[PDB]
Amino acid sequence: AVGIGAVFLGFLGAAGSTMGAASMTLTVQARNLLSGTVWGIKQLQARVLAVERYLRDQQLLGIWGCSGKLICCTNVPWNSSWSNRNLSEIWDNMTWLQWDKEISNYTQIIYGLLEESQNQQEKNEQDLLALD
Amino acid sequence: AVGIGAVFLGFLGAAGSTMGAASMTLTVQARNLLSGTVWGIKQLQARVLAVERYLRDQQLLGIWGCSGKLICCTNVPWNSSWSNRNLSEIWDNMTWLQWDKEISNYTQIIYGLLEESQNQQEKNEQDLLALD
Amino acid sequence: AENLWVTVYYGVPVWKDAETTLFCASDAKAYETEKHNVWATHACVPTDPNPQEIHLENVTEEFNMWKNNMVEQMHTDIISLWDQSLKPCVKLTPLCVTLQCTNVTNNITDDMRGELKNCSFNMTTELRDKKQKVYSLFYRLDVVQINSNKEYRLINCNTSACTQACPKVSFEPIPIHYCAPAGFAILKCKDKKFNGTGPCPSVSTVQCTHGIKPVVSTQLLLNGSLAEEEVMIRSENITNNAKNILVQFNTPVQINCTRPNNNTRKSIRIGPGQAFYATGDIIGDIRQAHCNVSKATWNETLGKVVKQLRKHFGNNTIIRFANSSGGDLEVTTHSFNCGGEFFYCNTSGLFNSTWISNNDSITLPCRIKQIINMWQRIGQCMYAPPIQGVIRCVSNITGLILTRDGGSTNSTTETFRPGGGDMRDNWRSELYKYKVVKIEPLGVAPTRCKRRV
Amino acid sequence: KEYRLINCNTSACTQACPKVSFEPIPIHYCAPAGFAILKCKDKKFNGTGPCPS
Amino acid sequence: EIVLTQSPGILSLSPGETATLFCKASQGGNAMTWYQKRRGQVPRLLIYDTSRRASGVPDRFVGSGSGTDFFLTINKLDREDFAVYYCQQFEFFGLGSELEVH
Amino acid sequence: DIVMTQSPDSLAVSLGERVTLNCKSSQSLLASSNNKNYLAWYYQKPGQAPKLLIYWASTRESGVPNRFSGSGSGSDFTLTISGLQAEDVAVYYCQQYYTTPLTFGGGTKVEIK
Amino acid sequence: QVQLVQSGAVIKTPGSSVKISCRASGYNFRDYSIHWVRLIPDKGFEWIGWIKPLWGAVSYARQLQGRVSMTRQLSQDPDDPDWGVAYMEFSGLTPADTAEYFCVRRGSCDYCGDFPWQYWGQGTVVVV
Ligand SMILES: *[C@@H]1O[C@H](CO)[C@@H](O[C@@H]2O[C@H](CO)[C@@H](O[C@@H]3O[C@H](CO[C@H]4O[C@H](CO)[C@@H](O)[C@H](O)[C@@H]4O)[C@@H](O)[C@H](O[C@H]4O[C@H](CO)[C@@H](O)[C@H](O)[C@@H]4O)[C@@H]3O)[C@H](O)[C@H]2NC(C)=O)[C@H](O)[C@H]1NC(C)=O
Ligand SMILES: *[C@@H]1O[C@H](CO)[C@@H](O[C@@H]2O[C@H](CO)[C@@H](O[C@@H]3O[C@H](CO)[C@@H](O)[C@H](O[C@H]4O[C@H](CO)[C@@H](O)[C@H](O)[C@@H]4O)[C@@H]3O)[C@H](O)[C@H]2NC(C)=O)[C@H](O)[C@H]1NC(C)=O
Ligand SMILES: *[C@@H]1O[C@H](CO)[C@@H](O[C@@H]2O[C@H](CO)[C@@H](O[C@@H]3O[C@H](CO)[C@@H](O)[C@H](O[C@H]4O[C@H](CO)[C@@H](O)[C@H](O)[C@@H]4O)[C@@H]3O)[C@H](O)[C@H]2NC(C)=O)[C@H](O)[C@H]1NC(C)=O
Ligand SMILES: *[C@@H]1O[C@H](CO)[C@@H](O[C@@H]2O[C@H](CO)[C@@H](O[C@@H]3O[C@H](CO)[C@@H](O)[C@H](O)[C@@H]3O)[C@H](O)[C@H]2NC(C)=O)[C@H](O)[C@H]1NC(C)=O
Ligand SMILES: *[C@@H]1O[C@H](CO)[C@@H](O[C@@H]2O[C@H](CO)[C@@H](O)[C@H](O)[C@H]2NC(C)=O)[C@H](O)[C@H]1NC(C)=O
Ligand SMILES: *[C@@H]1O[C@H](CO)[C@@H](O[C@@H]2O[C@H](CO)[C@@H](O)[C@H](O)[C@H]2NC(C)=O)[C@H](O)[C@H]1NC(C)=O
Ligand SMILES: *[C@@H]1O[C@H](CO)[C@@H](O[C@@H]2O[C@H](CO)[C@@H](O)[C@H](O)[C@H]2NC(C)=O)[C@H](O)[C@H]1NC(C)=O
Ligand SMILES: *[C@@H]1O[C@H](CO)[C@@H](O[C@@H]2O[C@H](CO)[C@@H](O)[C@H](O)[C@H]2NC(C)=O)[C@H](O)[C@H]1NC(C)=O
Ligand SMILES: *[C@@H]1O[C@H](CO)[C@@H](O[C@@H]2O[C@H](CO)[C@@H](O)[C@H](O)[C@H]2NC(C)=O)[C@H](O)[C@H]1NC(C)=O
Ligand SMILES: *[C@@H]1O[C@H](CO)[C@@H](O[C@@H]2O[C@H](CO)[C@@H](O)[C@H](O)[C@H]2NC(C)=O)[C@H](O)[C@H]1NC(C)=O
Ligand SMILES: *[C@@H]1O[C@H](CO)[C@@H](O[C@@H]2O[C@H](CO)[C@@H](O)[C@H](O)[C@H]2NC(C)=O)[C@H](O)[C@H]1NC(C)=O
Ligand SMILES: *[C@@H]1O[C@H](CO)[C@@H](O[C@@H]2O[C@H](CO)[C@@H](O)[C@H](O)[C@H]2NC(C)=O)[C@H](O)[C@H]1NC(C)=O
Ligand SMILES: *[C@@H]1O[C@H](CO)[C@@H](O)[C@H](O)[C@H]1NC(C)=O
Ligand SMILES: *[C@@H]1O[C@H](CO)[C@@H](O)[C@H](O)[C@H]1NC(C)=O
Ligand SMILES: *[C@@H]1O[C@H](CO)[C@@H](O)[C@H](O)[C@H]1NC(C)=O
Ligand SMILES: *[C@@H]1O[C@H](CO)[C@@H](O)[C@H](O)[C@H]1NC(C)=O
Ligand SMILES: *[C@@H]1O[C@H](CO)[C@@H](O)[C@H](O)[C@H]1NC(C)=O
Ligand SMILES: *[C@@H]1O[C@H](CO)[C@@H](O)[C@H](O)[C@H]1NC(C)=O
Repeated sequence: AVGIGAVFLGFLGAAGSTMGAASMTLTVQARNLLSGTVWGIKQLQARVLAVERYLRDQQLLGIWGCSGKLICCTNVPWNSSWSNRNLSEIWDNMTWLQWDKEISNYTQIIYGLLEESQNQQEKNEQDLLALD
Repeated sequence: AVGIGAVFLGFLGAAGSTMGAASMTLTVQARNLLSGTVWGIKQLQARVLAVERYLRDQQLLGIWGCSGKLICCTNVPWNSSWSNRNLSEIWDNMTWLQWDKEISNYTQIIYGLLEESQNQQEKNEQDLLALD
Repeated sequence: AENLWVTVYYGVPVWKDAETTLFCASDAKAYETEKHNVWATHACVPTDPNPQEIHLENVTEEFNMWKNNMVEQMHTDIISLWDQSLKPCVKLTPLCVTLQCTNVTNNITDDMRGELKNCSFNMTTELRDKKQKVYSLFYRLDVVQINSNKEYRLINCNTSACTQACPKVSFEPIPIHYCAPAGFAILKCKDKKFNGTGPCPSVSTVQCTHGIKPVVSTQLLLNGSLAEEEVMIRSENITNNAKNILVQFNTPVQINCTRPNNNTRKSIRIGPGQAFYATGDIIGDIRQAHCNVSKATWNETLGKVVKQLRKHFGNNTIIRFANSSGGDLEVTTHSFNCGGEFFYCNTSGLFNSTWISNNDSITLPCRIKQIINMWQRIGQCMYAPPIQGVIRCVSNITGLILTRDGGSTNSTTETFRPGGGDMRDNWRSELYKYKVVKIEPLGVAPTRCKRRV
Repeated sequence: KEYRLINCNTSACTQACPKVSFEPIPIHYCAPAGFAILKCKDKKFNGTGPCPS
Repeated sequence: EIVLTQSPGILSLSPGETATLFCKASQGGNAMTWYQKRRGQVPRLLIYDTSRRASGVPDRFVGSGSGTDFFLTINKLDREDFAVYYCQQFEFFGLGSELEVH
Repeated sequence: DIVMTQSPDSLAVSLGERVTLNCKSSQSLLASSNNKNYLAWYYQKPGQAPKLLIYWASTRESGVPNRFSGSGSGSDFTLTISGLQAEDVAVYYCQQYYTTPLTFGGGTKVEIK
Repeated sequence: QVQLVQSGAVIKTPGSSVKISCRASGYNFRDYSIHWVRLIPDKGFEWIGWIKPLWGAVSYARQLQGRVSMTRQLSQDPDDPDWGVAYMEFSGLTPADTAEYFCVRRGSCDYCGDFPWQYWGQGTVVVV
């Protein structure tokens, strides 16, 4: 879902667009997330906070299936007790600012399942290599 | 194209060798790129500049196909308007110091095509998983 | 197959020219000393002497010592590091006072002048009630008469309170290694006949620089780096007369320098934990500080530098050497520091030559100052304490800093004056080899393979 | 008729240096990486509540 | 010494025309500097480094040439642009190229 | 928003010689990511639909001959003509396409004197 | 701004020793060299000499040595360091030295050399 258009398509440009349309511009927010006598200390701790946050997010990705995919799929199924709404009414109706609030309570339940499924898939892969 | 030899084979050792021969020693420059009352501020900002540059380069790799390959291939073809020269007269004739100048003007045209092809391949992969 | 496919490679050896902040380093024996008896002993990382270098084959980079960076960095860092070893020291606020000065006890000759004044003054004691009367010995160059009675004052009583150089810390040179951070490299030119401008055919990468002893000398740069086989003259542009010519020659010229006066350091209590180290007695003869070079080897090295100067000026050129045209004290007479003592030695015996296109020793007299105005700041002078005993030191004249006069109206000759000027000409004679580059990975190149989906 | 300064019993009074000036020059407050700054372009916005633009 | 020689000398041109002023160096390999002195006024840097224009000079002063041949080309001669022109190499000067009005 | 201000209001010259025009922006249009800049120089005739002249703030359109040059980066931009024709003497426009809302210049009406 | 302001004109006797000052204001006077250049009617520009005012390092024209002498006077205060006074004592005055004298300074660009003189004093007319 990308077409020909000459406008800049910049950082947080599609924050209000629906989340089926902001997904076609995710490398922009990924790009503009890292590079940007006493005050050098303040600037320096701001820069190390930036690189620490980037490393924490890349570590959360890396212990899951995707390390540099930027769109990755996994093997845990969507529990319908979490959001109980249709597939057609998320990708064409709501935004990420509005979808963030609706699963913020069910966040950190999902991440443990992601790590659990990735650890189980790693040990299944190790056993499948080991039986050969 | 690697053989038996006892010399150190160190950092920037093959900078003047042809680029078909400096490609067999690329983990050396990849290795020696990160680790190395007022002056602690200068040393500290030099170190965070080093890790920021390393993170920027790893982020440019990661939004493309290769995240840790260190040699990766992709799906955009070489436009012959860029360098208009034979394949035999790059890997056996010139160096990276000399090939850097010859496509420095056509740089940043190539990187957008790399991100475009990687985003298109990610959405094609997502649709191919989705139809199954 | 004629369609090529692009591939990005990481770890590609290729650099651009860049400007970064190198960091200081010292040797392990220089790291062994402690408690700031020299400058910044624990601030810098320890490293090896002659740090590790590897040679790069079939490479050619153009260098320029004149538009080079990191001589600016070394100049700024040595000025700031000179300043930072003075904040714990003692300010001479209570010593700006009326000095009742008489002549030193000596057979006075009315034609010549005594270079020492015996000055008595009121000094505040450690108690804020009582003051004492104490005398000292100063030089003519450090006191001026204010307007029968003969009362003097210091020359810097109307510009600054003068920070005493602490006698704990020494001013000897210890070699700095300028090390590059990660991502940057340093290239050294191993070429013999390389004038610091243009393409160097033989470079080598190195992590840190070789040892640079910080010497402070206006004319006749001392303990420097010797040239390989012949004298090399180096300038940004020869025909410009406002550019200095840096002359580096092969075998060094041994110079001896001495103050033969045996002095007595005497402590004076200014206040609580405040001590002023003054001159007490002159034990023995009142003699003049001087230096010696060898007559024969100086004539030899002048013949060598005329032989090398005739390559840029034609063969039938008469090369003559005359002394400095004028200026302040430390731009006309060659300054140095012989162990915590600042000498100003007359070079008129050295540059007194003419050269046609066909066991002795030069004595040269010196003056000594106790208060100095290094780098010509607006409000920062420096008292330097006297030191005990006869002071002698041996050094190597490594090069010269020459300046051609404004030759016009059919100049059959071309004359050369010595001149110190900026300190960076002293610093460009050591970082003329090196440059700093930014190593940039992620090259990109075509090859005949498409990624298998 | 002898006077004194009013601040003789509280502080030694630091002279403003005549080299440095006190004219205003515009500061731009820039955000680091990972943070953004949002500006409200709404006309009738009293600084409280929802900004639509 | 660098002997500089200016070839046109006295040149009379109508306003609105173009002027070409030649300077000839006895020793080549260096840059050339172009100054303008009006009558009873202080001289002004026009061109340094043989092509670069100074601060506060209009674009029609075009320096060119190299070696021993150095050209100052003025296009669309203003009334104020009729003065004496000098070429400097390092400390030497030309004898003046007067630009008079026909 | 972003104010696009053209510095002259009109330019009545003779035909054959070159001219130059400028458009200043209230905001630096130089995209730091692409390292390329965002001006559309347009040309509207009397009573006609406009056409592009300069895209990416420097590059001429196909069908436009070599006598135009979009120039300059950052915030201030210059359309330099090399030779004036009778087909050219109508209104020029500068446009930022960096953000919404898309704002144009004032329109410098060049005619023949 | 950067201003080089000289003293007024003067009439001297044959054999005198004229002294012309040049107050520089608007920049760090310790940085830039000050050149002295003259203008003689029907002889053109002649260069007299430069001074580096950080230590007063002078250099003279070859045919004017023994006659010219340049000094300087810096600004010694932490409040107004942006001024200075150059001097030139030109001695051995002959009627062939009737000329207009100039203290000049190079431009502050990164390709301005020593001799590309941007700034110019108003000049002192000396009749001997
Ligand atoms: C060019 O290079 C030469 C070669 O290094 C330099 O010459 C050295 O200069 C330093 C400092 O000027 C000299 O160091 C001083 O030497 C004095 C003489 O004593 C020497 O001999 C005794 C007995 O053999 C040794 O124990 C001693 O270490 C010396 O080798 C000493 O009196 C000084 O020591 C005093 O001061 C220090 C300061 O911290 C204290 O630690 C001591 O305890 C003591 O109080 C000092 O050591 C050195 O001797 C010179 N070497 C030679 C071979 O002459 C030139 O100075 C240099 N030129 C310039 C301009 O820097
Ligand atoms: C650096 O050193 C040089 C020499 O090492 C030094 O040059 C000498 O300076 C003095 C004065 O500064 C010159 O002047 C002399 O001063 C005495 C003082 O009474 C005069 O009497 C001398 O005259 C004698 O010589 C004349 C010529 O021979 C006779 O005609 C006369 O009757 C006297 O006998 C003399 O003028 C001295 O000449 C120079 N030396 C030389 C060789 O020129 C220089 O000053 C030092 N630098 C600094 C900054 O001090
Ligand atoms: C004294 O000697 C030094 C050492 O050579 C000399 O410095 C050089 O000056 C030139 C300019 O005069 C510098 O610029 C270069 O010039 C060459 C030849 O023109 C070109 O490679 C480049 O200039 C091009 O670009 C300019 C602007 O874009 C154009 O105006 C020009 O026509 C060219 O097209 C390049 O910029 C050069 O870098 C220095 N080199 C060094 C090593 O310092 C100095 O100029 C001499 N003094 C005098 C008064 O000539
Ligand atoms: C370079 O060498 C020359 C030649 O020796 C030096 O010139 C000499 O300079 C001294 C001053 O240092 C002159 O001494 C004079 O002494 C009388 C004594 O009363 C004094 O009144 C004068 O004002 C002057 O100081 C001496 O005449 C002079 N000689 C000549 C031939 O010019 C010059 O100083 C040396 N330069 C340096 C930097 O050492
Ligand atoms: C410097 O002057 C002081 C006087 O202020 C001299 O000290 C006196 O010297 C005489 C002669 O021996 C003694 O009798 C006095 O007792 C000394 N007085 C003090 C307070 O010490 C001193 O000798 C002079 N020194 C020099 C080198 O000239
Ligand atoms: C003490 O120093 C003073 C200077 O402050 C001497 O006075 C002059 O010294 C110079 C050179 O030393 C002589 O040429 C003058 O003739 C001296 N002036 C007089 C009036 O004689 C003084 O000679 C020194 N000695 C004594 C014993 O006072
Ligand atoms: C040190 O202090 C004493 C006392 O304050 C000074 O001596 C005075 O000098 C003046 C001027 O000659 C006389 O009128 C006073 O009678 C002196 N007082 C005493 C108690 O002697 C002296 O000048 C100061 N300086 C030195 C070098 O001793
Ligand atoms: C330093 O050596 C370089 C050569 O490596 C000289 O540079 C060349 O000089 C010739 C004239 O002799 C010019 O034609 C070249 O264009 C110069 N090349 C470059 C790259 O500048 C230079 O003249 C020498 N400098 C000195 C002071 O001797
Ligand atoms: C400088 O003077 C001191 C005197 O203060 C000399 O030191 C004395 O030297 C002799 C023998 O050389 C010893 O017997 C004394 O005990 C020493 N006295 C002190 C206080 O140290 C010193 O030798 C002299 N220096 C020179 C080079 O002559
Ligand atoms: C400078 O001083 C050195 C001493 O450091 C002198 O070298 C000595 O010379 C004598 C002969 O004059 C020899 O007997 C010694 O063996 C030498 N000693 C050393 C350590 O080399 C040198 O001659 C002096 N030079 C001058 C010009 O005075
Ligand atoms: C001056 O240079 C000479 C070399 O010309 C230095 O002498 C050498 O010093 C090293 C160690 O410092 C010795 O290993 C060599 O054997 C010496 N060679 C000769 C020929 O003497 C000398 O050290 C330098 N410094 C001084 C102060 O003279
Ligand atoms: C500023 O405007 C806001 C509306 O954007 C006002 O807030 C509302 O005020 C009404 C009463 O007039 C309340 O019923 C709402 O609950 C308020 N909404 C919010 C989000 O606070 C606010 O009163 C205005 N303030 C001023 C000082 O005029
Ligand atoms: C999360 O908890 C809050 C507070 O109990 C509740 O209001 C909210 O509905 C919960 N989230 C979801 C998605 O139900
Ligand atoms: C890039 O642009 C420069 C300047 O216009 C040009 O000289 C160069 O040839 C261009 N690069 C290539 C590979 O053509
Ligand atoms: C300080 O006094 C000396 C001697 O009178 C004088 O030369 C100098 O100019 C004075 N400095 C100031 C800043 O007044
Ligand atoms: C000077 O003579 C030498 C002979 O040793 C020669 O090599 C050099 O080329 C000559 N130079 C000139 C300018 O004649
Ligand atoms: C110059 O040399 C001569 C002879 O060598 C000597 O007599 C004279 O003193 C020297 N000049 C100076 C100023 O020392
Ligand atoms: C200082 O003196 C003034 C005047 O008497 C008085 O008003 C003030 O309270 C005093 N402040 C203190 C701290 O004593």
